[PDB]
Amino acid sequence: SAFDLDVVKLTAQFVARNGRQFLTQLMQKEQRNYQFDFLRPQHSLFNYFTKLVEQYTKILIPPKGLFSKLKKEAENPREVLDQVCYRVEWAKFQERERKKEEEEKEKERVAYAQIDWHDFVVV
Amino acid sequence: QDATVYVGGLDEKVSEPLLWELFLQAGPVVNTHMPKDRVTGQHQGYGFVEFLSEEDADYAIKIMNMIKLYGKPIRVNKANIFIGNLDPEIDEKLLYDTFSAFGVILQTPKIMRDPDTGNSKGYAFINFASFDASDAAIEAMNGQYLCNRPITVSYAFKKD
Amino acid sequence: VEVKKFVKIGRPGYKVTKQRDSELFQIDYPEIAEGIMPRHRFMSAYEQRIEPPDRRWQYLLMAAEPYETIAFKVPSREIDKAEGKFWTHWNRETKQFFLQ
Repeated sequence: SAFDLDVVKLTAQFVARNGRQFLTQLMQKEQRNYQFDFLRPQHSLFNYFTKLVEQYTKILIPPKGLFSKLKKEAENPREVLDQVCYRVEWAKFQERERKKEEEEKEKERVAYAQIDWHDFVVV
Repeated sequence: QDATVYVGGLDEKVSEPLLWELFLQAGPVVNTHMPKDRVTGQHQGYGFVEFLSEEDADYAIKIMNMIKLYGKPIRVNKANIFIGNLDPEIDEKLLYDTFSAFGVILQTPKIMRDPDTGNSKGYAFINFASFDASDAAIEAMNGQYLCNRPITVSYAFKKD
Repeated sequence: VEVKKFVKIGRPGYKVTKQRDSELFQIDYPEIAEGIMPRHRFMSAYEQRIEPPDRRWQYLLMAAEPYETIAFKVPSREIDKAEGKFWTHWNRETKQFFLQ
């Protein structure tokens, strides 16, 4: 699976340098008798190819290392510790929201299994 | 166990030489075994066919899969919701794909097997993500037409 | 048992509007001031309070806690899906219930 991953990485690297949505280096390759089944969204590898293209687009950011240098993440452990604490707090908030959604689903299942299903009215 | 193929879904018309005669076109079936019950004294629908080579058993498993033998879903294989009267031709991944249309599955499902053969017992247990998927399985899947086998979905544990 | 006995039933008049779509009913309900969404379920006509003859159809009924259940008979076998989490919606800002 190394050759398919390398082809997907090459397609994500060639598609990230495009100046338009449809005017890319991979749309013209489809008409140039080159078989590429990862371009269609019906395949399961397209969801990974989109994430690879998003990572290639995020690797081209101006704070990603092209024309600037990161100082907080590279020369401050306290900022990295604060970011890790904020990520842990966001994960705890997401877990609390998932627990609240599970409690709401359990309450809706308890309310649906206790209502009267014999009082039918056709208007 | 590798050269033998476990067949599931045999009716009363199928017999011990009948399975060897039906599996003779697939490969050289050397022996046929049918475990008899203790209360009824007959076959429980599951049997085994021991052939000479593993390629003949693989061809019999790939040829006689999900067949309609004696009005029964006969299939050969390599030897809180409860689902009963399920076909042995389906696997755990096939049951997970069939259960994915109603609701979301929490993990991989498991099917009960016999302690003697180990192919298919007849009942299975599957767990859903929430109670809405269990209610949709008890409303729609509890009585749906499966592969030549009327399944029945029910609740494993319920508190009044 | 505790939630079923404490459920108040005054049976108000509901307002359902059906529309034949192609690719959906809208039930106007008052403010319930609770997090419990109204649930829809498809049942058979075999069980009734008086058991009328020639009952061989199905009915999809939507029920809530402060309001009465509104039921619509479906003569067809399967033309849609009566699942709650699949093709239903309940906007609590406008209190509008939709099911398709």
